[PDB]
Amino acid sequence: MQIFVKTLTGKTITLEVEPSDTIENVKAKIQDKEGIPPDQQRLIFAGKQLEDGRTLSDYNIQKESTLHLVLRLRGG
Amino acid sequence: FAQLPVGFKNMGNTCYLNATLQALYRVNDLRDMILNYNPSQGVSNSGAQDEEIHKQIVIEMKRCFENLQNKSFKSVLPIVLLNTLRKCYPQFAERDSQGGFYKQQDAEELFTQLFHSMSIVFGDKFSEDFRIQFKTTIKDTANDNDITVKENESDSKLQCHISGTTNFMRNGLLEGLNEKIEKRSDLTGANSIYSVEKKISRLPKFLTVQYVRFFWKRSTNKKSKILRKVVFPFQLDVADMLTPEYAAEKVKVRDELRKVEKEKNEKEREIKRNESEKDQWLEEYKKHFPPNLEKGENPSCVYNLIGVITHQGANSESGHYQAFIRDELDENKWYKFNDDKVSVVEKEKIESLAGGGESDSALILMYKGFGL
Amino acid sequence: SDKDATTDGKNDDEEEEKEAGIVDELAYAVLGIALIALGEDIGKEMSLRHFGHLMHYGNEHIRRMVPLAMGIVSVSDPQMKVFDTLTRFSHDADLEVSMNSIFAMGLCGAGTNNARLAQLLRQLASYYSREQDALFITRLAQ
Repeated sequence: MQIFVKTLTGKTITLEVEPSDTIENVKAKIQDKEGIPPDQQRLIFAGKQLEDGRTLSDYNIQKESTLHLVLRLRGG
Repeated sequence: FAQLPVGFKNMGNTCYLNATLQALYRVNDLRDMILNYNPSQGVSNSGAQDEEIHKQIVIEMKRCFENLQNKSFKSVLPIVLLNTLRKCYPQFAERDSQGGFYKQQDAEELFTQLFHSMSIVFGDKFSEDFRIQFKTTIKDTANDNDITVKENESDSKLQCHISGTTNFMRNGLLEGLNEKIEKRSDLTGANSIYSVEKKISRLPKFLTVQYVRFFWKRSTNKKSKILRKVVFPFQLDVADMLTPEYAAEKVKVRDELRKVEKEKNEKEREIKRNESEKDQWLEEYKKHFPPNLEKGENPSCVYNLIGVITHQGANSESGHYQAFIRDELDENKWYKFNDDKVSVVEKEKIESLAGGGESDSALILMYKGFGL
Repeated sequence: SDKDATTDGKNDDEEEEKEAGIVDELAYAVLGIALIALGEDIGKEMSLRHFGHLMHYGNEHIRRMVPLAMGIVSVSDPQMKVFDTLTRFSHDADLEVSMNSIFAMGLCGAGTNNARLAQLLRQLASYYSREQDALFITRLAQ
Protein backbone atom coordinates (compact mmCIF):
# COMPACT_ATOMS: atom_id res chain seq x y z
CA MET A 1 0.00 0.00 0.00
CA GLN A 2 1.31 3.41 -1.01
CA ILE A 3 0.13 6.36 1.04
CA PHE A 4 0.99 10.09 1.02
CA VAL A 5 2.07 12.10 4.08
CA LYS A 6 1.78 15.87 4.06
CA THR A 7 4.61 17.12 6.26
CA LEU A 8 4.88 20.31 8.29
CA THR A 9 6.59 22.04 5.33
CA GLY A 10 3.57 21.14 3.23
CA LYS A 11 5.43 18.83 0.87
CA THR A 12 4.08 15.39 0.18
CA ILE A 13 6.33 12.38 0.44
CA THR A 14 5.30 8.76 0.00
CA LEU A 15 5.48 5.96 2.51
CA GLU A 16 5.32 2.19 1.99
CA VAL A 17 3.21 0.46 4.67
CA GLU A 18 0.39 -2.08 5.16
CA PRO A 19 -3.34 -1.75 6.03
CA SER A 20 -2.82 -4.31 8.84
CA ASP A 21 0.15 -2.38 10.29
CA THR A 22 -0.25 -0.18 13.33
CA ILE A 23 0.22 3.58 13.49
CA GLU A 24 3.39 2.90 15.53
CA ASN A 25 4.99 1.28 12.48
CA VAL A 26 3.84 4.19 10.30
CA LYS A 27 5.42 6.72 12.66
CA ALA A 28 8.58 4.55 13.07
CA LYS A 29 9.08 4.60 9.28
CA ILE A 30 8.78 8.41 9.15
CA GLN A 31 11.33 8.53 11.98
CA ASP A 32 13.88 6.64 9.88
CA LYS A 33 13.73 9.00 6.91
CA GLU A 34 13.02 12.44 8.43
CA GLY A 35 14.14 11.97 12.02
CA ILE A 36 10.80 13.01 13.61
CA PRO A 37 10.08 10.93 16.81
CA PRO A 38 6.72 9.11 16.93
CA ASP A 39 5.42 10.58 20.23
CA GLN A 40 5.39 14.07 18.70
CA GLN A 41 3.78 12.89 15.45
CA ARG A 42 0.08 13.12 14.81
CA LEU A 43 -1.32 11.50 11.68
CA ILE A 44 -4.67 12.93 10.68
CA PHE A 45 -7.17 11.62 8.23
CA ALA A 46 -10.69 12.96 7.61
CA GLY A 47 -10.06 15.55 10.28
CA LYS A 48 -10.00 12.63 12.72
CA GLN A 49 -6.82 11.63 14.55
CA LEU A 50 -5.36 8.18 14.01
CA GLU A 51 -4.00 7.11 17.41
CA ASP A 52 -1.01 4.75 17.98
CA GLY A 53 -3.43 1.91 18.78
CA ARG A 54 -5.31 2.32 15.51
CA THR A 55 -4.27 0.85 12.16
CA LEU A 56 -4.76 1.90 8.54
CA SER A 57 -8.02 0.14 7.83
CA ASP A 58 -10.06 1.29 10.82
CA TYR A 59 -11.14 4.40 8.88
CA ASN A 60 -10.97 2.73 5.45
CA ILE A 61 -7.48 3.98 4.77
CA GLN A 62 -6.34 2.54 1.43
CA LYS A 63 -3.89 3.84 -1.19
CA GLU A 64 -3.82 7.24 -2.99
CA SER A 65 -4.76 8.80 0.36
CA THR A 66 -2.96 11.71 2.01
CA LEU A 67 -2.55 11.87 5.78
CA HIS A 68 -1.85 15.28 7.26
CA LEU A 69 1.01 15.27 9.78
CA VAL A 70 1.08 17.86 12.58
CA LEU A 71 3.27 18.06 15.71
CA ARG A 72 2.70 18.23 19.52
CA LEU A 73 3.30 20.94 22.04
CA ARG A 74 3.18 20.83 25.75
CA GLY A 75 1.56 22.93 28.43
CA GLY A 76 -1.51 23.75 30.16
CA PHE B 1 -23.63 44.60 37.28
CA ALA B 2 -23.96 44.18 33.47
CA GLN B 3 -24.49 40.68 32.03
CA LEU B 4 -21.30 38.83 31.31
CA PRO B 5 -20.64 35.05 31.09
CA VAL B 6 -18.44 32.97 33.48
CA GLY B 7 -15.12 31.16 32.76
CA PHE B 8 -13.05 28.04 33.71
CA LYS B 9 -10.51 28.14 36.54
CA ASN B 10 -7.36 26.37 35.37
CA MET B 11 -6.29 23.59 37.75
CA GLY B 12 -2.85 23.96 36.10
CA ASN B 13 -1.74 21.85 33.15
CA THR B 14 -5.31 21.88 31.82
CA CYS B 15 -5.54 24.99 29.65
CA TYR B 16 -5.29 22.95 26.47
CA LEU B 17 -8.82 21.80 27.27
CA ASN B 18 -10.20 24.99 28.88
CA ALA B 19 -9.09 27.35 26.10
CA THR B 20 -10.56 25.21 23.31
CA LEU B 21 -14.04 24.65 24.74
CA GLN B 22 -14.91 28.40 24.81
CA ALA B 23 -14.41 28.88 21.05
CA LEU B 24 -16.56 25.85 20.23
CA TYR B 25 -19.53 27.04 22.26
CA ARG B 26 -19.71 30.28 20.27
CA VAL B 27 -20.72 28.10 17.32
CA ASN B 28 -24.52 28.23 17.27
CA ASP B 29 -25.29 24.57 16.25
CA LEU B 30 -22.62 23.26 18.62
CA ARG B 31 -24.11 24.75 21.79
CA ASP B 32 -27.63 23.86 20.63
CA MET B 33 -26.95 20.14 20.00
CA ILE B 34 -25.20 19.51 23.32
CA LEU B 35 -28.25 21.04 25.11
CA ASN B 36 -30.86 19.04 23.09
CA TYR B 37 -29.03 15.75 23.55
CA ASN B 38 -31.19 12.79 24.50
CA PRO B 39 -29.90 9.31 25.32
CA SER B 40 -31.75 8.30 22.11
CA GLN B 41 -29.63 10.10 19.50
CA GLY B 42 -28.82 7.71 16.64
CA VAL B 43 -25.20 6.43 16.54
CA SER B 44 -23.02 5.46 13.51
CA ASN B 45 -23.35 1.79 14.28
CA SER B 46 -20.79 -0.69 13.07
CA GLY B 47 -20.13 -2.02 16.57
CA ALA B 48 -17.33 -0.42 18.60
CA GLN B 49 -17.40 -0.12 22.38
CA ASP B 50 -15.96 3.41 22.76
CA GLU B 51 -19.28 4.82 21.41
CA GLU B 52 -20.36 4.78 25.00
CA ILE B 53 -17.39 6.86 26.23
CA HIS B 54 -18.27 9.41 23.51
CA LYS B 55 -21.80 9.66 25.05
CA GLN B 56 -20.41 10.46 28.50
CA ILE B 57 -18.17 13.25 27.09
CA VAL B 58 -21.14 15.02 25.44
CA ILE B 59 -22.99 15.08 28.76
CA GLU B 60 -19.99 16.82 30.32
CA MET B 61 -20.05 19.60 27.70
CA LYS B 62 -23.81 20.03 28.22
CA ARG B 63 -23.47 20.68 31.99
CA CYS B 64 -20.34 22.86 31.50
CA PHE B 65 -22.35 24.97 29.09
CA GLU B 66 -25.33 25.10 31.49
CA ASN B 67 -23.00 26.33 34.27
CA LEU B 68 -21.54 28.87 31.82
CA GLN B 69 -24.86 30.46 30.78
CA ASN B 70 -26.40 30.67 34.23
CA LYS B 71 -25.18 33.07 36.90
CA SER B 72 -25.03 31.02 40.09
CA PHE B 73 -21.49 30.39 39.12
CA LYS B 74 -18.12 32.08 38.58
CA SER B 75 -16.10 28.98 37.77
CA VAL B 76 -16.84 26.02 35.53
CA LEU B 77 -15.25 22.71 36.58
CA PRO B 78 -13.37 20.64 33.96
CA ILE B 79 -12.64 17.91 36.50
CA VAL B 80 -15.28 15.31 35.55
CA LEU B 81 -14.45 15.87 31.89
CA LEU B 82 -10.68 15.55 32.55
CA ASN B 83 -11.34 12.18 34.17
CA THR B 84 -13.41 11.04 31.15
CA LEU B 85 -10.75 12.20 28.63
CA ARG B 86 -7.96 10.40 30.58
CA LYS B 87 -9.93 7.13 30.41
CA CYS B 88 -10.64 7.70 26.73
CA TYR B 89 -7.10 8.32 25.48
CA PRO B 90 -4.28 7.10 27.78
CA GLN B 91 -1.67 9.60 26.58
CA PHE B 92 -2.84 12.38 28.93
CA ALA B 93 -2.53 10.11 31.93
CA GLU B 94 1.29 10.02 32.31
CA ARG B 95 3.56 11.50 34.73
CA ASP B 96 6.31 14.10 34.24
CA SER B 97 9.68 13.86 36.16
CA GLN B 98 10.99 17.09 37.80
CA GLY B 99 7.89 18.92 36.50
CA GLY B 100 4.84 17.21 37.90
CA PHE B 101 1.32 15.89 37.26
CA TYR B 102 -0.75 14.83 34.29
CA LYS B 103 0.57 15.18 30.74
CA GLN B 104 -0.28 18.44 28.95
CA GLN B 105 -0.78 18.54 25.20
CA ASP B 106 -2.47 19.96 22.58
CA ALA B 107 -5.36 22.31 21.71
CA GLU B 108 -5.28 21.19 17.98
CA GLU B 109 -5.47 17.45 18.66
CA LEU B 110 -8.03 18.29 21.35
CA PHE B 111 -10.46 20.00 18.90
CA THR B 112 -10.01 17.00 16.55
CA GLN B 113 -10.87 14.51 19.34
CA LEU B 114 -13.85 16.54 20.50
CA PHE B 115 -15.38 16.65 16.98
CA HIS B 116 -14.75 12.92 16.58
CA SER B 117 -16.74 12.22 19.77
CA MET B 118 -19.61 14.52 18.76
CA SER B 119 -19.88 12.97 15.24
CA ILE B 120 -20.22 9.43 16.69
CA VAL B 121 -23.02 10.55 19.00
CA PHE B 122 -24.81 12.83 16.54
CA GLY B 123 -24.08 10.67 13.43
CA ASP B 124 -22.22 11.31 10.14
CA LYS B 125 -24.94 13.82 9.34
CA PHE B 126 -23.39 15.95 12.14
CA SER B 127 -19.93 15.16 10.76
CA GLU B 128 -20.77 17.14 7.61
CA ASP B 129 -21.26 20.41 9.64
CA PHE B 130 -17.53 21.16 10.01
CA ARG B 131 -16.32 18.56 7.47
CA ILE B 132 -14.99 19.78 4.14
CA GLN B 133 -15.25 17.59 1.03
CA PHE B 134 -12.73 18.15 -1.75
CA LYS B 135 -12.49 17.32 -5.38
CA THR B 136 -8.93 15.92 -5.75
CA THR B 137 -7.44 15.21 -9.15
CA ILE B 138 -4.13 13.32 -8.91
CA LYS B 139 -2.57 13.80 -12.32
CA ASP B 140 0.93 13.56 -13.84
CA THR B 141 3.00 16.61 -14.61
CA ALA B 142 2.83 16.69 -18.35
CA ASN B 143 0.55 14.11 -20.14
CA ASP B 144 -1.52 11.94 -17.75
CA ASN B 145 -0.86 8.21 -17.68
CA ASP B 146 -2.05 7.65 -14.17
CA ILE B 147 -4.97 9.47 -12.69
CA THR B 148 -7.10 9.04 -9.60
CA VAL B 149 -9.99 11.10 -8.33
CA LYS B 150 -10.37 11.33 -4.54
CA GLU B 151 -13.32 12.79 -2.73
CA ASN B 152 -12.76 10.27 0.05
CA GLU B 153 -9.88 12.42 1.12
CA SER B 154 -11.53 14.86 3.58
CA ASP B 155 -10.85 17.15 6.57
CA SER B 156 -12.64 19.03 9.30
CA LYS B 157 -10.49 22.18 9.15
CA LEU B 158 -7.85 23.66 6.82
CA GLN B 159 -4.11 23.34 7.46
CA CYS B 160 -2.26 26.47 6.45
CA HIS B 161 1.26 25.18 5.99
CA ILE B 162 3.83 27.91 6.66
CA SER B 163 7.14 27.57 4.86
CA GLY B 164 7.89 31.20 4.63
CA THR B 165 5.20 31.63 2.08
CA THR B 166 2.93 33.54 4.47
CA ASN B 167 2.40 37.19 4.71
CA PHE B 168 -1.23 36.48 4.19
CA MET B 169 -3.08 33.38 5.20
CA ARG B 170 -4.50 32.79 1.72
CA ASN B 171 -1.05 32.26 0.11
CA GLY B 172 -0.07 29.53 2.54
CA LEU B 173 -3.46 27.84 2.33
CA LEU B 174 -3.03 27.88 -1.40
CA GLU B 175 0.45 26.34 -1.32
CA GLY B 176 -0.64 23.60 1.08
CA LEU B 177 -3.69 22.71 -0.86
CA ASN B 178 -1.41 22.82 -3.91
CA GLU B 179 1.28 20.20 -3.89
CA LYS B 180 3.60 17.85 -5.72
CA ILE B 181 3.58 14.21 -4.87
CA GLU B 182 6.70 12.25 -5.62
CA LYS B 183 6.32 8.59 -6.17
CA ARG B 184 8.31 5.54 -5.29
CA SER B 185 6.09 3.15 -7.27
CA ASP B 186 6.38 1.31 -10.57
CA LEU B 187 4.06 2.38 -13.34
CA THR B 188 5.60 1.81 -16.74
CA GLY B 189 7.92 4.48 -15.39
CA ALA B 190 8.57 5.51 -11.80
CA ASN B 191 9.04 8.59 -9.65
CA SER B 192 6.64 10.59 -11.82
CA ILE B 193 5.93 13.99 -10.25
CA TYR B 194 2.21 14.51 -10.00
CA SER B 195 0.51 17.84 -9.69
CA VAL B 196 -2.26 17.62 -7.15
CA GLU B 197 -4.86 20.38 -6.77
CA LYS B 198 -7.52 19.93 -4.12
CA LYS B 199 -10.46 22.29 -4.51
CA ILE B 200 -13.31 22.57 -2.03
CA SER B 201 -16.40 20.83 -3.38
CA ARG B 202 -18.45 21.38 -0.25
CA LEU B 203 -18.15 24.40 2.00
CA PRO B 204 -18.76 23.84 5.71
CA LYS B 205 -21.33 25.93 7.49
CA PHE B 206 -18.62 26.52 10.17
CA LEU B 207 -15.06 27.11 9.02
CA THR B 208 -11.90 26.43 11.01
CA VAL B 209 -8.42 27.18 9.71
CA GLN B 210 -5.37 26.31 11.77
CA TYR B 211 -1.96 27.79 11.29
CA VAL B 212 0.81 25.19 11.49
CA ARG B 213 3.58 26.58 13.68
CA PHE B 214 5.88 23.70 14.39
CA PHE B 215 8.97 22.42 12.70
CA TRP B 216 11.46 19.62 13.27
CA LYS B 217 14.87 21.30 12.75
CA ARG B 218 16.97 18.71 10.97
CA SER B 219 20.14 20.88 11.04
CA THR B 220 20.30 20.74 14.84
CA ASN B 221 17.84 17.86 15.49
CA LYS B 222 15.51 19.79 17.79
CA LYS B 223 11.98 21.11 17.70
CA SER B 224 11.50 24.74 17.01
CA LYS B 225 8.47 26.93 16.45
CA ILE B 226 7.96 29.05 13.35
CA LEU B 227 7.28 32.71 14.02
CA ARG B 228 5.83 34.82 11.23
CA LYS B 229 3.31 37.63 10.75
CA VAL B 230 0.09 36.51 9.10
CA VAL B 231 -2.81 38.97 8.81
CA PHE B 232 -6.14 37.22 8.85
CA PRO B 233 -9.20 39.06 7.59
CA PHE B 234 -12.16 39.09 9.91
CA GLN B 235 -14.22 38.64 6.75
CA LEU B 236 -12.83 35.65 4.89
CA ASP B 237 -13.59 34.84 1.27
CA VAL B 238 -12.56 31.47 -0.07
CA ALA B 239 -13.54 32.07 -3.74
CA ASP B 240 -10.22 31.27 -5.34
CA MET B 241 -9.85 27.80 -3.78
CA LEU B 242 -13.23 26.58 -5.13
CA THR B 243 -13.69 25.34 -8.72
CA PRO B 244 -15.35 27.86 -11.12
CA GLU B 245 -18.76 26.18 -10.93
CA TYR B 246 -19.14 26.29 -7.16
CA ALA B 247 -17.64 29.75 -6.86
CA ALA B 248 -20.18 31.07 -9.38
CA GLU B 249 -23.06 29.80 -7.20
CA LYS B 250 -21.86 31.19 -3.89
CA VAL B 251 -20.55 34.57 -5.11
CA LYS B 252 -23.93 35.55 -6.60
CA VAL B 253 -25.75 34.80 -3.30
CA ARG B 254 -22.99 36.68 -1.41
CA ASP B 255 -23.44 39.85 -3.45
CA GLU B 256 -27.17 40.11 -2.72
CA LEU B 257 -26.57 39.42 1.01
CA ARG B 258 -23.94 42.15 1.00
CA LYS B 259 -26.66 44.52 -0.28
CA VAL B 260 -28.89 43.68 2.72
CA GLU B 261 -25.78 43.74 5.10
CA LYS B 262 -25.03 47.28 3.81
CA GLU B 263 -28.63 48.24 4.34
CA LYS B 264 -28.47 47.03 7.99
CA ASN B 265 -25.14 48.82 8.74
CA GLU B 266 -26.69 52.09 7.61
CA LYS B 267 -29.99 51.51 9.51
CA GLU B 268 -28.22 50.39 12.76
CA ARG B 269 -26.31 53.69 13.09
CA GLU B 270 -29.43 55.87 12.64
CA ILE B 271 -31.63 54.09 15.26
CA LYS B 272 -28.71 54.41 17.73
CA ARG B 273 -28.79 58.26 18.03
CA ASN B 274 -31.41 44.62 18.98
CA GLU B 275 -31.97 40.81 18.80
CA SER B 276 -35.49 41.25 17.45
CA GLU B 277 -34.22 43.72 14.84
CA LYS B 278 -31.62 41.16 13.69
CA ASP B 279 -34.42 38.56 13.39
CA GLN B 280 -36.48 40.90 11.16
CA TRP B 281 -33.38 41.10 8.93
CA LEU B 282 -32.74 37.32 9.09
CA GLU B 283 -36.13 36.62 7.59
CA GLU B 284 -35.08 38.92 4.71
CA TYR B 285 -31.62 37.28 4.37
CA LYS B 286 -32.82 33.65 4.13
CA LYS B 287 -34.85 34.52 0.92
CA HIS B 288 -31.62 35.04 -1.10
CA PHE B 289 -30.24 31.59 0.00
CA PRO B 290 -30.28 29.10 -2.92
CA PRO B 291 -33.16 26.58 -3.31
CA ASN B 292 -30.69 23.77 -3.77
CA LEU B 293 -29.09 24.28 -0.37
CA GLU B 294 -28.21 21.14 1.58
CA LYS B 295 -27.28 20.04 5.09
CA GLY B 296 -23.81 20.85 6.36
CA GLU B 297 -23.26 23.77 3.96
CA ASN B 298 -22.73 27.53 4.17
CA PRO B 299 -25.25 29.44 2.01
CA SER B 300 -22.34 31.74 1.02
CA CYS B 301 -18.58 31.63 0.43
CA VAL B 302 -17.95 34.18 3.17
CA TYR B 303 -17.25 33.66 6.88
CA ASN B 304 -16.83 35.97 9.92
CA LEU B 305 -14.35 35.59 12.78
CA ILE B 306 -15.60 34.29 16.15
CA GLY B 307 -12.51 32.84 17.78
CA VAL B 308 -8.74 32.97 17.91
CA ILE B 309 -6.76 30.68 20.15
CA THR B 310 -3.44 32.37 20.95
CA HIS B 311 -0.36 30.72 22.28
CA GLN B 312 2.13 32.91 24.12
CA GLY B 313 5.62 32.72 25.51
CA ALA B 314 8.73 30.85 24.42
CA ASN B 315 9.22 27.43 22.85
CA SER B 316 6.90 24.65 22.04
CA GLU B 317 7.51 22.34 25.03
CA SER B 318 5.77 25.12 26.96
CA GLY B 319 2.53 27.01 26.72
CA HIS B 320 -0.30 28.78 28.46
CA TYR B 321 -3.12 29.19 25.97
CA GLN B 322 -5.35 32.15 26.45
CA ALA B 323 -8.17 32.73 23.99
CA PHE B 324 -10.38 35.32 22.31
CA ILE B 325 -13.95 34.68 21.41
CA ARG B 326 -16.44 37.03 19.91
CA ASP B 327 -19.58 37.88 21.91
CA GLU B 328 -22.58 35.95 20.74
CA LEU B 329 -24.67 39.16 20.72
CA ASP B 330 -22.18 41.36 18.92
CA GLU B 331 -20.05 41.43 15.88
CA ASN B 332 -17.25 43.79 16.83
CA LYS B 333 -17.31 43.16 20.61
CA TRP B 334 -15.01 40.43 21.74
CA TYR B 335 -14.52 38.74 25.08
CA LYS B 336 -11.02 37.80 26.19
CA PHE B 337 -11.10 34.49 28.05
CA ASN B 338 -7.89 34.26 30.07
CA ASP B 339 -9.17 31.20 32.04
CA ASP B 340 -11.67 32.77 34.47
CA LYS B 341 -10.43 36.29 33.86
CA VAL B 342 -13.03 37.46 31.39
CA SER B 343 -12.88 40.93 29.94
CA VAL B 344 -14.14 42.92 26.94
CA VAL B 345 -11.55 43.73 24.31
CA GLU B 346 -12.01 45.47 20.96
CA LYS B 347 -11.27 44.84 17.29
CA GLU B 348 -7.84 46.48 17.66
CA LYS B 349 -6.78 43.86 20.26
CA ILE B 350 -7.88 41.05 17.85
CA GLU B 351 -5.91 42.66 14.98
CA SER B 352 -2.72 42.70 17.12
CA LEU B 353 -2.77 38.87 17.38
CA ALA B 354 -1.24 38.42 13.89
CA GLY B 355 1.96 37.61 15.69
CA GLY B 356 5.56 37.09 15.11
CA GLY B 357 7.60 37.21 18.32
CA GLU B 358 7.14 35.78 21.84
CA SER B 359 3.83 37.55 21.88
CA ASP B 360 0.38 36.14 21.45
CA SER B 361 0.02 34.71 17.98
CA ALA B 362 -2.61 32.60 16.22
CA LEU B 363 -2.75 28.74 16.13
CA ILE B 364 -6.45 28.15 15.46
CA LEU B 365 -9.05 30.54 13.90
CA MET B 366 -12.77 29.75 14.26
CA TYR B 367 -15.18 31.39 11.85
CA LYS B 368 -18.78 30.83 10.92
CA GLY B 369 -20.92 31.07 7.76
CA PHE B 370 -23.37 33.98 7.03
CA GLY B 371 -22.00 37.48 6.49
CA LEU B 372 -23.10 40.40 8.64
CA SER C 1 -17.79 59.68 68.96
CA ASP C 2 -14.08 60.74 68.74
CA LYS C 3 -13.91 60.76 64.92
CA ASP C 4 -17.12 62.79 64.55
CA ALA C 5 -15.98 65.23 67.29
CA THR C 6 -12.53 65.97 65.76
CA THR C 7 -14.16 67.06 62.51
CA ASP C 8 -17.07 68.78 64.28
CA GLY C 9 -14.68 71.02 66.22
CA LYS C 10 -12.97 72.13 63.00
CA ASN C 11 -16.25 72.97 61.23
CA ASP C 12 -17.82 74.81 64.15
CA ASP C 13 -14.76 76.94 64.89
CA GLU C 14 -13.99 77.89 61.31
CA GLU C 15 -17.28 79.65 60.46
CA GLU C 16 -17.44 81.72 63.61
CA GLU C 17 -13.88 82.97 63.75
CA LYS C 18 -13.41 85.14 60.63
CA GLU C 19 -13.86 83.29 57.26
CA ALA C 20 -10.51 83.33 55.55
CA GLY C 21 -9.30 80.42 57.79
CA ILE C 22 -12.04 78.27 56.25
CA VAL C 23 -9.69 77.27 53.42
CA ASP C 24 -6.93 75.92 55.80
CA GLU C 25 -9.16 73.57 57.84
CA LEU C 26 -9.79 71.50 54.68
CA ALA C 27 -6.16 70.32 54.61
CA TYR C 28 -6.36 68.76 58.15
CA ALA C 29 -9.15 66.44 57.05
CA VAL C 30 -7.22 65.07 54.08
CA LEU C 31 -4.35 64.14 56.36
CA GLY C 32 -6.74 62.90 59.03
CA ILE C 33 -8.04 60.27 56.61
CA ALA C 34 -4.51 58.96 55.97
CA LEU C 35 -3.78 58.81 59.74
CA ILE C 36 -7.07 57.05 60.51
CA ALA C 37 -6.50 54.25 58.01
CA LEU C 38 -3.28 52.95 59.63
CA GLY C 39 -4.46 53.80 63.15
CA GLU C 40 -7.76 51.91 63.46
CA ASP C 41 -9.75 49.76 60.96
CA ILE C 42 -13.05 50.63 62.62
CA GLY C 43 -12.16 54.29 62.93
CA LYS C 44 -11.79 54.60 59.15
CA GLU C 45 -15.47 53.74 58.51
CA MET C 46 -16.69 56.84 60.36
CA SER C 47 -14.11 59.37 59.16
CA LEU C 48 -14.72 58.86 55.43
CA ARG C 49 -18.31 60.05 55.86
CA HIS C 50 -17.41 62.97 58.14
CA PHE C 51 -15.12 64.49 55.50
CA GLY C 52 -17.89 65.22 52.98
CA HIS C 53 -19.91 67.00 55.66
CA LEU C 54 -16.74 68.83 56.86
CA MET C 55 -16.86 70.68 53.58
CA HIS C 56 -20.60 71.38 53.54
CA TYR C 57 -20.72 72.78 57.15
CA GLY C 58 -17.70 75.00 56.85
CA ASN C 59 -18.68 76.32 53.43
CA GLU C 60 -15.33 75.96 51.79
CA HIS C 61 -14.51 78.17 48.76
CA ILE C 62 -13.17 75.32 46.58
CA ARG C 63 -16.12 73.09 45.57
CA ARG C 64 -14.64 71.94 42.25
CA MET C 65 -11.54 70.05 43.19
CA VAL C 66 -12.00 68.21 46.48
CA PRO C 67 -15.21 66.03 46.20
CA LEU C 68 -14.14 64.55 42.83
CA ALA C 69 -10.61 63.81 44.14
CA MET C 70 -11.94 62.08 47.25
CA GLY C 71 -14.53 60.08 45.34
CA ILE C 72 -12.26 57.84 43.23
CA VAL C 73 -10.24 56.65 46.23
CA SER C 74 -13.27 56.12 48.46
CA VAL C 75 -14.74 53.41 46.23
CA SER C 76 -12.21 50.80 47.55
CA ASP C 77 -12.66 51.88 51.15
CA PRO C 78 -15.69 50.37 52.88
CA GLN C 79 -18.91 52.32 53.45
CA MET C 80 -20.38 53.80 50.28
CA LYS C 81 -22.43 56.13 52.54
CA VAL C 82 -19.40 58.41 51.95
CA PHE C 83 -20.55 59.44 48.39
CA ASP C 84 -23.91 60.59 49.69
CA THR C 85 -22.18 62.89 52.19
CA LEU C 86 -19.77 64.30 49.55
CA THR C 87 -22.75 65.27 47.36
CA ARG C 88 -24.39 67.43 50.07
CA PHE C 89 -21.42 69.85 49.57
CA SER C 90 -21.12 69.37 45.88
CA HIS C 91 -24.73 70.37 45.13
CA ASP C 92 -23.71 74.09 45.17
CA ALA C 93 -25.47 75.67 42.15
CA ASP C 94 -26.95 72.73 40.31
CA LEU C 95 -25.36 71.54 37.07
CA GLU C 96 -22.28 73.57 37.73
CA VAL C 97 -20.25 71.35 40.04
CA SER C 98 -22.73 68.54 39.78
CA MET C 99 -21.94 67.58 36.22
CA ASN C 100 -18.54 66.11 37.20
CA SER C 101 -20.07 64.16 40.09
CA ILE C 102 -22.64 62.60 37.77
CA PHE C 103 -20.03 61.67 35.20
CA ALA C 104 -17.45 60.28 37.64
CA MET C 105 -19.94 58.51 39.91
CA GLY C 106 -21.83 56.80 37.12
CA LEU C 107 -18.58 55.20 35.95
CA CYS C 108 -17.56 53.82 39.36
CA GLY C 109 -21.15 52.67 39.99
CA ALA C 110 -21.72 50.90 36.69
CA GLY C 111 -18.13 49.65 36.49
CA THR C 112 -18.12 48.19 39.98
CA ASN C 113 -20.76 46.06 41.51
CA ASN C 114 -19.49 44.24 44.57
CA ALA C 115 -22.78 44.10 46.51
CA ARG C 116 -26.32 45.28 45.70
CA LEU C 117 -26.13 46.93 49.08
CA ALA C 118 -23.07 48.87 47.94
CA GLN C 119 -24.76 49.76 44.64
CA LEU C 120 -27.73 51.40 46.40
CA LEU C 121 -25.64 54.07 48.16
CA ARG C 122 -23.65 54.87 45.00
CA GLN C 123 -26.86 55.50 43.00
CA LEU C 124 -28.48 57.72 45.66
CA ALA C 125 -25.60 60.18 45.74
CA SER C 126 -25.47 61.26 42.05
CA TYR C 127 -29.16 61.98 41.90
CA TYR C 128 -28.93 64.30 44.98
CA SER C 129 -26.35 66.65 43.46
CA ARG C 130 -28.43 67.73 40.44
CA GLU C 131 -31.68 69.63 40.47
CA GLN C 132 -32.70 71.66 37.38
CA ASP C 133 -30.54 74.57 36.26
CA ALA C 134 -29.74 75.54 39.88
CA LEU C 135 -33.33 75.56 41.18
CA PHE C 136 -32.24 75.88 44.79
CA ILE C 137 -28.98 75.98 46.69
CA THR C 138 -27.99 74.50 50.01
CA ARG C 139 -25.86 76.38 52.53
CA LEU C 140 -25.46 75.06 56.07
CA ALA C 141 -24.91 78.71 57.15
CA GLN C 142 -27.89 80.99 57.85
